[PDB]
Amino acid sequence: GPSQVQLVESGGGLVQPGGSLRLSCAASGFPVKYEHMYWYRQAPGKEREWVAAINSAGNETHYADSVKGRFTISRDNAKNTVYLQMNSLKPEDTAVYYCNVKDIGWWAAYDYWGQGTQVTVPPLVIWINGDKGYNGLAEVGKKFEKDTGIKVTVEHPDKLEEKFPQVAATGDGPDIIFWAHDRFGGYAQSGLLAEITPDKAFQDKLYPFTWDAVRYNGKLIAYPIAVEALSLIYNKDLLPNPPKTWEEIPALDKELKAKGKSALMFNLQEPYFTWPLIAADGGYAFKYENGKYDIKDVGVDNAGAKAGLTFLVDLIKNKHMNADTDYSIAEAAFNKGETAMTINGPWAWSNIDTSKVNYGVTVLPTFKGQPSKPFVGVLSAGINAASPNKELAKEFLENYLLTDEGLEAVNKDKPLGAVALKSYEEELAKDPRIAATMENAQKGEIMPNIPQMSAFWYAVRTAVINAASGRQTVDEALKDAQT
Amino acid sequence: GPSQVQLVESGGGLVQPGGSLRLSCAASGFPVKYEHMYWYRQAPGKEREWVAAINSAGNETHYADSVKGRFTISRDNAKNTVYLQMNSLKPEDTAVYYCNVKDIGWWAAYDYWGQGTQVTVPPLVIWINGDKGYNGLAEVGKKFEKDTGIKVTVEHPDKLEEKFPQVAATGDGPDIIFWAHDRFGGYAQSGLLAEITPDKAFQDKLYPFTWDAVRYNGKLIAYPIAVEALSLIYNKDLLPNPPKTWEEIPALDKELKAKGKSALMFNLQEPYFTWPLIAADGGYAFKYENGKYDIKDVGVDNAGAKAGLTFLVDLIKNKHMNADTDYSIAEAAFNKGETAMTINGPWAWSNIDTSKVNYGVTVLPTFKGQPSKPFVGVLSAGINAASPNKELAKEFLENYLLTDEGLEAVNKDKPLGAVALKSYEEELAKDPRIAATMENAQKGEIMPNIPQMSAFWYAVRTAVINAASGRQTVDEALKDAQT
Ligand SMILES: OC[C@H]1O[C@H](O[C@H]2[C@H](O)[C@@H](O)[C@@H](O)O[C@@H]2CO)[C@H](O)[C@@H](O)[C@@H]1O
Ligand SMILES: OC[C@H]1O[C@H](O[C@H]2[C@H](O)[C@@H](O)[C@@H](O)O[C@@H]2CO)[C@H](O)[C@@H](O)[C@@H]1O
Ligand SMILES: [Mg+2]
Ligand SMILES: [Mg+2]
Repeated sequence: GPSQVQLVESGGGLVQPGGSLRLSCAASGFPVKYEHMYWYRQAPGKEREWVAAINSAGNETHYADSVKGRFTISRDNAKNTVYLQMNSLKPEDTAVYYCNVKDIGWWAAYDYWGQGTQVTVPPLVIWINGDKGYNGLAEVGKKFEKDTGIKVTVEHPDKLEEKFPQVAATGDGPDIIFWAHDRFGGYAQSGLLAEITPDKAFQDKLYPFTWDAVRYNGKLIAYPIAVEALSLIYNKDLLPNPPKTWEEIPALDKELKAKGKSALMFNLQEPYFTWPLIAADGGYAFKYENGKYDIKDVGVDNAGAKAGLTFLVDLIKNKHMNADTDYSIAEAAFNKGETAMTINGPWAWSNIDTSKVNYGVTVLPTFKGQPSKPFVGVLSAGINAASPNKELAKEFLENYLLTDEGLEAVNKDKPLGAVALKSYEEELAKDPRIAATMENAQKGEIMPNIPQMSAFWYAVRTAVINAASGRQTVDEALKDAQT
Repeated sequence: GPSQVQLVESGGGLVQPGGSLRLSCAASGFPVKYEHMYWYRQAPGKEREWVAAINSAGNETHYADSVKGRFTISRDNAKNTVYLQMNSLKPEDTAVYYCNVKDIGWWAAYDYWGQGTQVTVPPLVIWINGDKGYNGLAEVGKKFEKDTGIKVTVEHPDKLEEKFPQVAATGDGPDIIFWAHDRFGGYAQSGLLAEITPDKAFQDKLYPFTWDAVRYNGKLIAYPIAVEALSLIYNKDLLPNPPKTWEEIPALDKELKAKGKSALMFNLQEPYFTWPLIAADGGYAFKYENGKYDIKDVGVDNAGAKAGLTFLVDLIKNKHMNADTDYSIAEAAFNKGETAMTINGPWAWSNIDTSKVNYGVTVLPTFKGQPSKPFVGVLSAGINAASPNKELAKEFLENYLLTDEGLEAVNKDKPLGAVALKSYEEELAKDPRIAATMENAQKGEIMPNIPQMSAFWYAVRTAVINAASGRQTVDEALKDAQT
């Protein structure tokens, strides 16, 4: 008869780090009984590598060093099948796995290969916002991989705070998600977060109020990382002495535009940046009392909020600001020295350093004699409830990220603010920019983490963007936002 | 002694649709020998559901209807362990799986549960650009799920054509990636794409040149979906008769700005939109001859390219266009009736329909008497080489998407252009907007798919954005792009 030598691998698939998979290879068309059988693998961009071998009976068995102690080759001669039991799998093991036999066929001179079966071991996946130190965090991930053999990927999706609930809710998503604490209550209500289990010794390493920020329904639902608040950033050359009041800003802008510059530019598309002026004279989100936020008591349509917004809109009407300015426009204008001031958090300092602008960081201006009240975020890391990697995620967050070395590597990328880890926060307290962050933070308020926060931010955003644009008056906009 | 009843699940993890996983439950602290043992599961946002049960010896066995025929419960009384062999798994099976025993403990009156082990079966994942019909494609996915039981998710990441090579190269990524054919050559060079295996009967269903667009190194590396080319879109009310030449556009814009409008706005941030004017008088990417693209022969610094770019820059200098206009600015301006014309492809028609603008779609204007030459894209779908779901992806693309019903559902979301499927393209040929798409397409050129395309687009983008901005002259910009 003809040569119908055939090898058919099966059993490949998807598996998490630390998991197990059993491959099989069905052999036909030749006296398999008498042949040594081999497993190989090939990944894209790597050369093919031998993995294991087994003799005819099954009693002699050999392994590559890269899989020794983790894989076991076996065979069943009743079925002419050879098996590769793979344990303690790692991202590095991703590959097409092939079966192979040697020196058979006509004249005993030919080797045969199966078509291959795919094995895919995804990395530990982290999502963090694009304005944070994701390259420094990937360096933390490289150390984790060095120690554990498990690859870590950091991604920064656009709109990640809305994408996580939709894909975690399709049973998928990253293993670890970073965001300010305000969104996490909604994720926990939906059951998309694992409860985290730091012991008491580990809890003592971080400031208690940050733990409070990531407490929901009496449960710790994420690891607090760092405390963020907006600050007034200014060009010490353009403006040696920055103004103390929002009321000074128009005349400063006139003096500056006479010289081809402007006073102030910051992001007007996200209400996080316009909130400190809205809250300053009385605006608030949800009134907190008797240990609960009262969700029927929303302070977005009172006279203080309207006074702050009307002031902002007036700045726009007088062409001191432009309704279309967003994060990138304001950053580019400040770091090129075109505007004397901007409003931002610690993550922005990095880029200013590269800009060579001699800048200072200081207290937000007052409005009607009241401090601006920025909403204070606690950058936090939750473990996806659907993650098949929760123990690895815990090890990463506790023993790699939340260390002096881990936070330093992130902070050297984009500054974190007042880090929750006491030991490193003492080291960083000496920074005048962090001192001004903490001053603005204490004049503000911690964001709530209740599930209504999302809707709240959606309303204020609308109301700001409409009022700045003219589509609605300030009273109309805030009334629509109260609903 | 005390009650130390304990149930410990293990064995959960990540597994692809169609795959298998074996759970185990170690029982201690009670005479397991004599107890019925049960498996349950709970997903977030769903109530807990019973799954299976087994009697004391192991000979009597029962299953929920939702898992009947796919799961097998077993037990080993030497180890006081009960097992759940799960086969033909599906996204719907994602859950925390629990072991349970009933009516034991003191007074035989208590039930005990293990802590649970997570099982995660990800959907089939599709990536497609945000300007395409991803909601219509998700409807195709809903039909697929109805028929197969396998959930489909469509995501539209920002910058997906750059993200796919980085994460497919970390051994991860979506199962199916949509993009114009020009990027796929680079993906295939890197070995990130599966070879696809449509039979001849299926190949005959699509126009041969689209197959040619997704051929690399003699291999079919993706499924062609639809043929895209830019067209001139105009407001029939503002401009009953649109201009035939780029040279007419300044005087039209003066007539229009006297009335508070403008002639033309389109995306100036992506060279795809400025290319047809640059190529028109002679600009080209790579010269093709003797069956190969000559990568040492780049036509980006010749006099035709410079004449097209200088014309564009002149439009900007005379304040007929603004260097900062991108996709969203131009779309909003056209669909609000603020500008008489824009330049775009079939995906944009949907939004104009909602805008109630009475628009027409027609031939791009001529430059120095030559047709504008748009680069013609073939929207294509590749299968990730690392996907553990390649057979499902094939079934989806061939038997769901590439049908009259599948393309119709996508096309009703955002029009596809001239679809590669002959049967549906005959139905759609009657459309005057598709006729003008095909006219502009035949006056243009098919994009190459060689791996250098990426670098090519990176250079032209730079050169356009610099020249429009003033940072560089046109000659300087094109010279930098030739390198
Ligand atoms: O603008 C509403 C928005 O504000 C906050 O987001 C901040 C974030 O906390 C900072 O870390 C920084 O990344 O900028 C964001 C604003 O662009 C809330 O945390 C977020 O939930 C809310 O949507
Ligand atoms: O701008 C360079 C860019 O152009 C093409 O991308 C098009 C795409 O083909 C269309 O389908 C539509 O989505 O718009 C894109 C331009 O924004 C190339 O296909 C792409 O490789 C290239 O980077
Ligand atoms: Mg996923
Ligand atoms: Mg993934």
